[PDB]
Amino acid sequence: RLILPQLERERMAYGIKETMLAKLYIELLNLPRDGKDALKLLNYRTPTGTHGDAGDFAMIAYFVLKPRCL
Amino acid sequence: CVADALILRVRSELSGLPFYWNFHCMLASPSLVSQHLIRPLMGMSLALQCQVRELATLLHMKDLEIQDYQESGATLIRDRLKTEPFEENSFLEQFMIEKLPEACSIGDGKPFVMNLQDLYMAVTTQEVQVG
Amino acid sequence: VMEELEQGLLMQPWAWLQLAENSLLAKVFITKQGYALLVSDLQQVWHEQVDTSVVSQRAKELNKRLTAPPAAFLCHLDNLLRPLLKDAAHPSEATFSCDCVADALILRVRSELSGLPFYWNFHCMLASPSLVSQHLIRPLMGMSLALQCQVRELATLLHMKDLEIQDYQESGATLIRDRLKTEPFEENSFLEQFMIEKLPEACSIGDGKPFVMNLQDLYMAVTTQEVQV
Amino acid sequence: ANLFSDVQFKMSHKRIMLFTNEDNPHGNDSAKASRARTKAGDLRDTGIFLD
Repeated sequence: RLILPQLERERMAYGIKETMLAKLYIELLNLPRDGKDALKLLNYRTPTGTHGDAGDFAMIAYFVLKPRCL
Repeated sequence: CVADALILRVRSELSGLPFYWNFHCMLASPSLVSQHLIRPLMGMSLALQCQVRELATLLHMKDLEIQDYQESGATLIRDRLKTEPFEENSFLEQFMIEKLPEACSIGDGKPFVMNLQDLYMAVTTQEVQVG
Repeated sequence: VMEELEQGLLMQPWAWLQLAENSLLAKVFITKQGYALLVSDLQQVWHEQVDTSVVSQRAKELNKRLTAPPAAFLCHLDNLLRPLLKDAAHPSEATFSCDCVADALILRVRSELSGLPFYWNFHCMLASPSLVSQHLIRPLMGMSLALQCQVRELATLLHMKDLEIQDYQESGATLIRDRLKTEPFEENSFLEQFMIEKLPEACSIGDGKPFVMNLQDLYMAVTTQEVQV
Repeated sequence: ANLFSDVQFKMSHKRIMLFTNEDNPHGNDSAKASRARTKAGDLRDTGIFLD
């Protein structure tokens, strides 16, 4: 059910996608609302960062969490 | 070279006509030799050691900067530019093992004239100014 | 014998001697067959090579009540001198003094062994031009050239690190702490700043202490290299 | 920071005072030091004074 999440039917809809997940990450990690990391997570498609990937939200979150995680 | 003296003979053409001179040098006293060769050379050695120390400190600071950038999650586009951390002991040991012979070759005095002449003049001028 | 003493004296490092409100720089090589000594005060150089018979005669003269073979006397002299030359502040009783004549220098050493007196005198005559050259002038030139080569190597290392830092900055990253930023290294600017600011305090040989404290491993390396060829 | 977030009133100032006598809490581990630096920077950005 984790290798093929698209075929899951027992679990209901999470109700969270890229935007809500970004907001929740900003809230829980206590990141600044107007800081660079929050703006990168919210507007994760704008390539203004010029680093990592400009379309992948998972990679951006990974880069953000790298210095803050065990 | 006859006895303890030295006759330095210079021949030349002044307007196409002969021009001769003969320097009659006698062995220099220990004071002149000291003040002209020994003390300035010690000063040069100490000054160059201080230069080496300053450069080592600068390298340590650049190591700190590189460590900060690496910790910040930065990834270098070219992986070939990575430079190993500087350890003074290792650098000195490798130098004294490999490159000391060629560097230390005094030869006939040419390297001294070519390389170390600004430091020599600076040290001698400081000695004169002091007294 | 004599060749052994000369080579040994060549291979030894310089040591600093404090004596009667004055300073000297000394190199001593003592073996069972004799001894060799080189003294300096940054104005003149003095040398003394002595074989066994002279040692025995002088020992009989000065130490009237001592009766020892030359080998034992030289061994005791080595045990008395080496601790002071190798490192100062040793808890050993050894007083030094210097006199002067038209040319010679008399270096007097008074000490105690088993608490009983022990005197020695070095009658050092002005060193020959060849000895002064081979022991000070050429090794110091070699040391200077080696240090210049070291400076160039460290400059190259700094240039490599500068290029790598430039690459990291071009990647677009930033420091977590901004105080570590270091300006680019230019050799000419560094040399100019050094000559203007730090040279006066770096070129002050003083009374010889800095030379003994800092530049001795390089001196020994250069001299040993010279001995080989 | 989580304690600060729970408060439901309006806070004009936010302050933390650190009572300690260890100048190098993490000398063995460099990663912990970097994590602490990042968290301190985030807290400063949020508007929390550290003394």
